[PDB]
Amino acid sequence: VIEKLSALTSFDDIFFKELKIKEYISDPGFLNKDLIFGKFSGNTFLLTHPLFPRNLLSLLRLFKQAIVTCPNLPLNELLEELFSIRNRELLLDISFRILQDFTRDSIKQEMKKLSKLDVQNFIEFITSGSTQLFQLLSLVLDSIGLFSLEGALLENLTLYIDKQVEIAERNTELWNLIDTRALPTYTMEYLDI
Amino acid sequence: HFFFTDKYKPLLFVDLISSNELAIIERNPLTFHSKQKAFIQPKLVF
Amino acid sequence: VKWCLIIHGGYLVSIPNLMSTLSSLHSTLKRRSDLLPRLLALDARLDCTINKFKTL
Amino acid sequence: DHLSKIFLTISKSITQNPWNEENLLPLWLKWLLTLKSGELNSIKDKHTKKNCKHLKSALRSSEEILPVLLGIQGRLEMLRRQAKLRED
Amino acid sequence: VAVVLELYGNTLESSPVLQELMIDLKTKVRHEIHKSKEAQRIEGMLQLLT
Amino acid sequence: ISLPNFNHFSNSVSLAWSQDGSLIFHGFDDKLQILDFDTFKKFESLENTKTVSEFTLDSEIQTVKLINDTNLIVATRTTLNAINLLRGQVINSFDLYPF
Repeated sequence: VIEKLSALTSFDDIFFKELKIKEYISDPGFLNKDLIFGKFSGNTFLLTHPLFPRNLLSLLRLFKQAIVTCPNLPLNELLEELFSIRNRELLLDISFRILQDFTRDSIKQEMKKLSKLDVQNFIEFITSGSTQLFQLLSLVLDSIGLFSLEGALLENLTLYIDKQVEIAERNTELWNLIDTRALPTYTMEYLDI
Repeated sequence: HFFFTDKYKPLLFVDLISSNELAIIERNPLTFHSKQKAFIQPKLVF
Repeated sequence: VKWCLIIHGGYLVSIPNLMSTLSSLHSTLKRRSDLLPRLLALDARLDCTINKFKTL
Repeated sequence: DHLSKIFLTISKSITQNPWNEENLLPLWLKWLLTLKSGELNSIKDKHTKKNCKHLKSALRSSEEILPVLLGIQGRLEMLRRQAKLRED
Repeated sequence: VAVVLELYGNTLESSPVLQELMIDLKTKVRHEIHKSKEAQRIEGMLQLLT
Repeated sequence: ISLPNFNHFSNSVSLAWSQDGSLIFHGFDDKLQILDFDTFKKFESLENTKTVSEFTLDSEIQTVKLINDTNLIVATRTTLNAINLLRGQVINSFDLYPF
């Protein structure tokens, strides 16, 4: 297989044939039982290797394959791809990614290093147009701290999160609402014929 | 043809008060006026 | 207990051991936060039934 | 079964727009699930229950969203108090 | 209390002296919706200083 | 205490302990972690000879057992491997998938 990968789904047969023609638990067990060299040579097959087993290279189709199924990604490029305001649901995907990958203190210090202008841009963009998203907002707030945050933007964030927590309490109440002698002394009744 | 109603199991006096109106004078012996204390033989429901 | 974190909050950032000096407040606010969804569910069931016997 | 048709429409609507700010459609859900819940539970067993578990998953997700909203609410109230301290 | 409620729905609508106790319950079950809801809010602005 | 908060959850975890009590191996799903004992952070080595604290592996780790401070046998959901600790080079591996 090494000679194949040097001269260039299923076990290793289909992937090797695909590589030679272009030149996944079972696939992982067949091509992981040298790996760094194979990855460097290869860099579809990239997608399979990402799903199975150069973080800066992963930083530099395969975009979503990396932000969903890449083993090693650094938080600086991760928040760069997150704070890119393209919004192809990348906000939710990379928020889920950072919460899956790293620690709250790490995100705190990373967004301490991160600039304030894109912080204000992301706050305005979230307030304009999700537990991961609001955990990211709480992370943004306790990373920027106590001093530098605009009053008008604070009023906007107050309005946003207040109306949202009203509607969220409403939604929880309705959700669990979905989760939920003899005859008198004298009456008048008629019979059939 | 005929019919017999089983919706009135206790009854003291049935008659015709008026041109068509009936009187079914029923009873309720235990649940209202007597209320004499009965023995507690508990039925295991589970 | 809000105003303690409001006015001396810079000193509370400046202290190195926040959870160590304030394990008890974290404990009680976490315990209340833990109770919150279950009592919210209860309150939903309560509201459903009380509107049921208001309307009938 | 007019009310069951209404329930189908409003259940699909709350699955489509989970974060809508309007109140009369949640109030209609409140009235239906308050008065005639067991009747609907005897009415239909497969399609309304599939839509019901889907909307239950969505509203449970919103229940997961809730506490951090409470947290940032406490943070913005603290920031408002600190701002009044700064002005005074 | 939820189990007793799901058991005794209509005896509750037949009896009035328990109705005044539930309206007494609704005004006191709202302080964890106020004070313990504020307990989570302070828990949010306590992590800000961390 | 080492307290992160991961939004994803998987029962594919384990931990091993070096016999002299300095480092902790942690088997996460698709991830091997190395923890210091004094500060509960990653193994920050000042020499930087690619013995990093975050190793990538193929599948869900099921066990991590060090036979000594020299050899570390890590068996995943699909593959078993045997690495060294002084040098960060792999030595042995076996397919645990067909069984």
